[PDB]
Amino acid sequence: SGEYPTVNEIPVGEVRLYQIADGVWSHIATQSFDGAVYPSNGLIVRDGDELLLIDTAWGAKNTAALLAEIEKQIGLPVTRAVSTHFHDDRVGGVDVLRAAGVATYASPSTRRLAEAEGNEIPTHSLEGLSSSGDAVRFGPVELFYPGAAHSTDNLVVYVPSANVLYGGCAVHELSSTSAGNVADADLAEWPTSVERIQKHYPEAEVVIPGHGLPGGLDLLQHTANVVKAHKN
Ligand SMILES: C[C@@H](c1cccc2c(-c3ccc(CS(C)(=O)=O)c(F)c3)c(C(=O)O)[nH]c12)N1CC(CN2CC(C)(N)C2)OC1=O
Ligand SMILES: [Zn+2]
Ligand SMILES: [Zn+2]
Repeated sequence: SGEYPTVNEIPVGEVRLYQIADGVWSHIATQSFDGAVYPSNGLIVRDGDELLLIDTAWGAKNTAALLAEIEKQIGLPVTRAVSTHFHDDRVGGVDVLRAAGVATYASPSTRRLAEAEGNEIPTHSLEGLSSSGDAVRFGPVELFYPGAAHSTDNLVVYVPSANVLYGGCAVHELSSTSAGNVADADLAEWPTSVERIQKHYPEAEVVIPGHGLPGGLDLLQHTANVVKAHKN
């Protein structure tokens, strides 16, 4: 009823949307992994009379429910999707998207890692993002590669019209104690990549993590703090 949704407010197999700003929503879904339940976020950005989707809802059935919730709450067609790294919470559901007519995109690094690991593979390669600090425009957003952090391929997304910074899994929520799933992370490089984000987007008003509650710019410094602590 207005609060940011958690696993405890999202019915089973369900997706919820949350209005972040004019023409900007996050999507929230729940998934089980190795016997524990986790929330995860993605982004929806209005693109004229179409929508740009950032990240799947972590699974085929969750992503089908995401498309149904978008039709219910927004009613504009999702025409393109970007996955911000290769893990299942970002690409799981790309096959559903592709079969619904959505053009799916990711960096060549993400596509290679997804293919190697047996995850679903976005169709189109996003060039111009292979060097740390690189940025490219994609519809109503800017895509930014900050360097290795949560994964070597992780991208962040900025919505300039609303100063919304979607950090993906390279950014953690304020309540977080540890650095999440670090299986593919570069803990030594992560603080430097977060510094790049801070330097590039100092006017960000809302910061959205890959999992958990959005907040302000404080999420960036907090993420660096928890990552250095985990590393130590
Ligand atoms: C599918 C993904 C995955 C699954 C389950 C949980 C997470 C979490 C996570 C965990 C805890 C917290 C609370 S907290 C910050 O601690 O307070 C949290 F907010 C996020 C993250 C993340 O943090 O982004 N990602 C997760 N996976 C899988 C994976 C394993 N790897 C792939 C392989 C073969 N390549 C082996 O690595 C990954 O990221
Ligand atoms: Zn991940
Ligand atoms: Zn994640």
